[PDB]
Amino acid sequence: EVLRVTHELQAMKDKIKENSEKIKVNKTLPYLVSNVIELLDVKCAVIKTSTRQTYFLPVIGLVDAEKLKPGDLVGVNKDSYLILETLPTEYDSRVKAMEVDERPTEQYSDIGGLDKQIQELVEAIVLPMNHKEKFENLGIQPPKGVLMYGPPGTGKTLLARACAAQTKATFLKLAGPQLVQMFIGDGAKLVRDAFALAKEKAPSIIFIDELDAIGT
Amino acid sequence: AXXXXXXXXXX
Amino acid sequence: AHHTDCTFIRVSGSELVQKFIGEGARMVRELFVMAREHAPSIIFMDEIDSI
Amino acid sequence: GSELVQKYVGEGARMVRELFEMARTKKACLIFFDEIDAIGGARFDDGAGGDNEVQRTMLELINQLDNIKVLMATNRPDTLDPALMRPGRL
Amino acid sequence: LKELTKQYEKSENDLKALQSVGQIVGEVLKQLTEEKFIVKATNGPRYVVGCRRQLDKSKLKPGTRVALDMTTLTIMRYLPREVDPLVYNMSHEDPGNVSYSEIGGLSEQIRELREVIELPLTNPELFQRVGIIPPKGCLLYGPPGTGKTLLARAVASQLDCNFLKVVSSSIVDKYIGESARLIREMFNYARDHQPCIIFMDEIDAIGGEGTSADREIQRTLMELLNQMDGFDTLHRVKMIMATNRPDTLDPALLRPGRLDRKIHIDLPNEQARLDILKIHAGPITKHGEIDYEAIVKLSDGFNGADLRNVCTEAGMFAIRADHDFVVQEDFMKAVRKVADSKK
Amino acid sequence: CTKIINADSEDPKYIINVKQFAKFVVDLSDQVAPTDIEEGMRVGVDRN
Amino acid sequence: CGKTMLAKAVAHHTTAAFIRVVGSEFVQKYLGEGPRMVRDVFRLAKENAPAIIFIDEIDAIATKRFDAQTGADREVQRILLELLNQMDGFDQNVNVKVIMATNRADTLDPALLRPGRLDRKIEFPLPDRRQKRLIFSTIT
Ligand SMILES: Nc1ncnc2c1ncn2[C@@H]1O[C@H](COP(=O)(O)OP(=O)(O)OP(=O)(O)O)[C@@H](O)[C@H]1O
Ligand SMILES: Nc1ncnc2c1ncn2[C@@H]1O[C@H](COP(=O)(O)OP(=O)(O)O)[C@@H](O)[C@H]1O
Ligand SMILES: Nc1ncnc2c1ncn2[C@@H]1O[C@H](COP(=O)(O)OP(=O)(O)O)[C@@H](O)[C@H]1O
Ligand SMILES: [Mg+2]
Ligand SMILES: [Mg+2]
Repeated sequence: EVLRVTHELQAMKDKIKENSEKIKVNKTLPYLVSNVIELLDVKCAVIKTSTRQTYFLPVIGLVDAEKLKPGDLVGVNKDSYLILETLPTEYDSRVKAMEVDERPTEQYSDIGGLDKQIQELVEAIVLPMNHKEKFENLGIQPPKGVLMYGPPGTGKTLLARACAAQTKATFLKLAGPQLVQMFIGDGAKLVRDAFALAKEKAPSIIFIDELDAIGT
Repeated sequence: AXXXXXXXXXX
Repeated sequence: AHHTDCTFIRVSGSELVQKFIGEGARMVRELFVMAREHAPSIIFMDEIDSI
Repeated sequence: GSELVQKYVGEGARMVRELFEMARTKKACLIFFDEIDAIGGARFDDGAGGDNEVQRTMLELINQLDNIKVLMATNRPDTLDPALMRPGRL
Repeated sequence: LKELTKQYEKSENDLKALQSVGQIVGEVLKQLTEEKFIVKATNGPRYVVGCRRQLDKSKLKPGTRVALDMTTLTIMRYLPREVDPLVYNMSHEDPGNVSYSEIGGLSEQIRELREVIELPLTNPELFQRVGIIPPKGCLLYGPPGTGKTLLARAVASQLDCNFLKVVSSSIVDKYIGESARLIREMFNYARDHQPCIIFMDEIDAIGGEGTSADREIQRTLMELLNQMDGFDTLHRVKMIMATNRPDTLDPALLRPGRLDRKIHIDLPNEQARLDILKIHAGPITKHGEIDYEAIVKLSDGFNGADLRNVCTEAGMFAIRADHDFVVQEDFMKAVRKVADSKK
Repeated sequence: CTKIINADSEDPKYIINVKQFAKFVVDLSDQVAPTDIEEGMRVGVDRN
Repeated sequence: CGKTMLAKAVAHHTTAAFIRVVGSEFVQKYLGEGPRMVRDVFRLAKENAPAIIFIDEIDAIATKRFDAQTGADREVQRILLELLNQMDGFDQNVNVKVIMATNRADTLDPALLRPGRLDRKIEFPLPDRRQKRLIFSTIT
């Protein structure tokens, strides 16, 4: 009977191989990189192609539905618009480039006169990030953000580095002006990724200067 | 004061 | 307009005042072109205080 | 000044980068933005229109500015963005 | 063989999947007959299409999304309305869950605002039983920072009804007719999402003369007034327009069905300072006893918004000192910090 | 070329931007060398 | 005093195509969007005729034309004139009645009160000791 089970496995191996070969010759290339917009339930998703056309997919395709999530950038067939393969993000290369590790060392000895401003951000950053254990017991939620408003020439980008440098952290500076790209759905991707690139790394600060560029 | 405004069209 | 035997065009009030700049000038350009290829013509602009 | 304001969105900024990029490649490059008022108007929310297209071309120039020396001429300086006249760019 | 089977069966579905084609997602916009519609692709021409036999003729009403076949151009199935945070309207701004109890010292005022706002939305029978149209609108006037918004925010949290917050002063933009338009989009937005407490912030700006711009304020009031007692639809949404200056507000705005109830919310009630601190103090760990009474007189005329800071600012004092608040000595200076530094 | 997936370091599967057309995950024709197409450099593709 | 109510009614009681438009709805920004709204209202009513167009709170866009000296009073005047030109102008419309309601009645431009555009200037005076009785008997 051991031989009989082996025969069933041998047959299965050929059919698994044959199905794999048909999928292999139907994977092919190139893939239209689309952006899953949502997932209606009633195994079918609404792909919004990069060509600026939406295409509901009756079957999500050669992927596991549970893996696909609203926002995933999958590779789909240019004609059928069936999701072929999930495309890895890796936070592109630009996104990781905005992780400058050369904070110019704007040591608080280098920023002057803005002390109460200096100590205040150390209360809402640095302190909240560094000594979070006490922050957790107190119940005092540390405000995740701080907007830097004031007449130009006050040095907002400067104390920002000060909290950036003399407080460690990663400091993914994402100045708003850069987040204006004529390529549809790029800065937004740069945004979600930036926080995505942000989650990967250890305690850091996502700094966006000139927020008017997208703050309009 | 109250300012009426024209507009262009980025193609 | 009831006795004219001449194409009687009617531009009245704010019909030449278009939001996009350089479009108001265009319409009047095409209005005096449709009034020449169809001449003799009479452009009747009512409420000229508007424009 | 004229070429930096293109019909298609973004092509103004794409030109600003492709000019400054063409400078860093050269050694001892001078850029002379005559009549900065064309693409250096004081910012204001007018997103309901193509004007912000020009403004985002300046913000792509403000980022760019702040061996490359830059000159600018403006018979009417008062119409320039306060940001672009600060002593960190000009 | 068992492991091979479950993967192989999934693979077989994938082989069918490679065969399946895409449907051009689109929206219907008219129904010429029982077999013809005018569907528009999301970024596409408007094709005249029919509906698959196994479809509900009805369910496809104007606005009903469909995913027509890519060659036949015949609709093959309805779809839910697209949901994206593309909304420009605060409406999604959840109030967040705030119990009435959390606002402190406004028992009477909170009780009143419950009446006009809560009642028409929850038990309409009472109003229709007596035969009076449900009251709509509450005007909450009081010193700034007293917490007019919170009470208006808790009312949304209890009813679980969408809340739209408009900073009224912002709506009055310089270009002509923008100011009326923002108000118009607000009420027009409400028709789509019901029921929503339209909380207008300081309303003195729009309600309460010879210049072009001196009549734009006049026009915007007329747009606000019309959208309330206005032909279109009377609606079931409620407005909580709160001001800081009630003398300024125009008479028409204070009427039975056009914004009634002048609920006054003065600086935190004498006893409230306790309750407010009670509701805002306890959260932060603080084993040490509290002489709250002195803090009360240490904090006279306090805006209440200041009181929220009092405890929080004390927490920063504690964030330095050590990690546990064990002394009222903290609130004293915290009271000062939330006074001289809050001036 | 906006990215280099480098699927196995032997089948790179480059992603290319056609400017206005779309973003595609393409693979090299045999003529080009895998090492000649560095990330970000302008790359010529075939219409098909 | 009940002006709009008679209009809300005529709508429930009309076989035409009621088209309500409040006065401030024409004051749209982007010069050439306000005046065009007038030219779209009378075009919509002309196609779906006969119709009633009810411009409530007409005091916003029809105040006596005092010579404009800024680009704002000029665009409020471009609206009134576009209003005047479609009501009684070279393009006479068939079966398009216009109902207008205002709370002032004297600030209105003399051209928009000239027997031909707004023919019947009905007045709604404060209820006397009699209309108050009828008013009470219907609300209660
Ligand atoms: N407190 C300070 N001490 C020393 N230099 C300062 C201080 N504040 C600003 N500066 C200097 O002002 C210049 C402007 O830099 P920075 O970008 O920080 O200014 P800013 O006010 O943030 O500009 P903007 O607000 O327009 O973005 C720099 O040379 C910076 O070092
Ligand atoms: N009397 C109060 N009771 C409770 N919280 C208050 C009070 N006054 C201010 N607050 C706090 O301040 C905020 C609400 O203030 P807000 O409603 O905006 O004031 P106003 O509308 O009077 O200017 C919330 O964070 C709330 O916790
Ligand atoms: N004669 C009336 N009969 C019934 N209700 C009336 C009467 N007069 C006034 N009302 C009440 O007042 C409203 C009248 O609207 P009104 O203020 O005159 O509108 P507008 O100022 O826009 O012309 C009605 O909705 C109704 O509630
Ligand atoms: Mg800066
Ligand atoms: Mg009315």
